[PDB]
Amino acid sequence: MPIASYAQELKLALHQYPNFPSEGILFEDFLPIFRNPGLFQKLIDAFKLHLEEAFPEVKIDYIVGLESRGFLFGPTLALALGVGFVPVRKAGKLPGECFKATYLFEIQKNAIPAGSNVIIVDDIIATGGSAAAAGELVEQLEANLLEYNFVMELDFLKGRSKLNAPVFTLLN
Amino acid sequence: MPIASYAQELKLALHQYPNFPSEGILFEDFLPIFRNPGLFQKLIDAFKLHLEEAFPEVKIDYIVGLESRGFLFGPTLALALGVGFVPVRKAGKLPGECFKATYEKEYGSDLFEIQKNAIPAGSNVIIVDDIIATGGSAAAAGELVEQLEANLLEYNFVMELDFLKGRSKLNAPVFTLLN
Ligand SMILES: O=P(O)(O)OC[C@@H]1N[C@@H](COP(=O)(O)O)[C@@H](O)[C@H]1O
Ligand SMILES: O=P(O)(O)OC[C@@H]1N[C@@H](COP(=O)(O)O)[C@@H](O)[C@H]1O
Ligand SMILES: Nc1ncnc2[nH]cnc12
Repeated sequence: MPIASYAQELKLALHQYPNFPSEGILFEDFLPIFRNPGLFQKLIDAFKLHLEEAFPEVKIDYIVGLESRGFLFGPTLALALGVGFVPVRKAGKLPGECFKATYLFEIQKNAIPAGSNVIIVDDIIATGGSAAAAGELVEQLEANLLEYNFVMELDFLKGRSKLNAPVFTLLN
Repeated sequence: MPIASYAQELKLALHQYPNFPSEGILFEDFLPIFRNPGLFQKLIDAFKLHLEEAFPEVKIDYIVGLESRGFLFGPTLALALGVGFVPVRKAGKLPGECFKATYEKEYGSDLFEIQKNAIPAGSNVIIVDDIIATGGSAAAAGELVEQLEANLLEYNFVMELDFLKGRSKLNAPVFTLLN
């Protein structure tokens, strides 16, 4: 499968950092994928192929990416798909009238029309709180949340239980 | 020229927000470019064309993008060029051994970082960010590229606040797409 082979090669590119940011935490650094345009293209194509597989006759209108590491691939995935990108940002970073969701995250009220089909993207799901907030913001837009797309998922934290929409994680 | 037509259309897409984040500050919101894949592609192509024009027989090895709004287009520009992307992040966000460069905001001397292993010495680099204001953040990124022993070919900005004279803090040449 094209997705599995790319998922394996991207897994190998990850760099493990014991005890960062603090004692006990194992940091999965996906940044090495972005320094190699071959690997980066594979990550984008992997997500693209999955969305083509999951949603063959459903038009995606936007990728919604979470600040800050979702910004590293979300916009690029959006452009690969030929769709818009919209950020979900931390509190007080977006100008103009915003909707708010507590975790505080925000989205711009004018960014996405009602009835738009949306995919939320982020590097990793841990507790799920940030992703859940993004979902609340998509809901306040009256937009449709087709799926959450993550690069990594910390299964032991049970982040997906806080979420309503279906979840895809590329590297399990 | 293609650059200019795209620059005009991207200028029109910007949304002005008076008195954000505080009184007196005029916020230039470039986020409307990213909601429209046509506009987004034009921004990427504009930068691509400019780098092809400025550096026709010089291989760019990396785009270095500043956190957080440089992340919105830097990686995508990197992939369009067929080159690596490396982030410059705020203090304590990058794992592993990092180089450090100081910058000041208003009531604070905060800190940027880059990963020591990210870029080899002698790599040719373009630093990218949404906007240059005081120039402090861009200057810090330059100090990090220098600690890498990498070559800073150019700074590339979407917008520039000319009245702040941010350019004067920088050593390498500067390109701003929307003047
Ligand atoms: O799943 P939760 O809400 O616990 O965390 C989500 C992650 N938090 C970010 C990293 O944490 P931060 O650097 O913002 O403190 C990741 O990029 C993901 O968005
Ligand atoms: O030119 P300076 O150093 O004054 O500012 C650079 C800008 N500051 C960021 C926004 O500032 P922040 O939202 O972190 O307060 C922009 O994306 C640019 O990087
Ligand atoms: N006027 C401004 N608009 C957008 N971003 C900024 N960063 C610093 N000053 C800014």
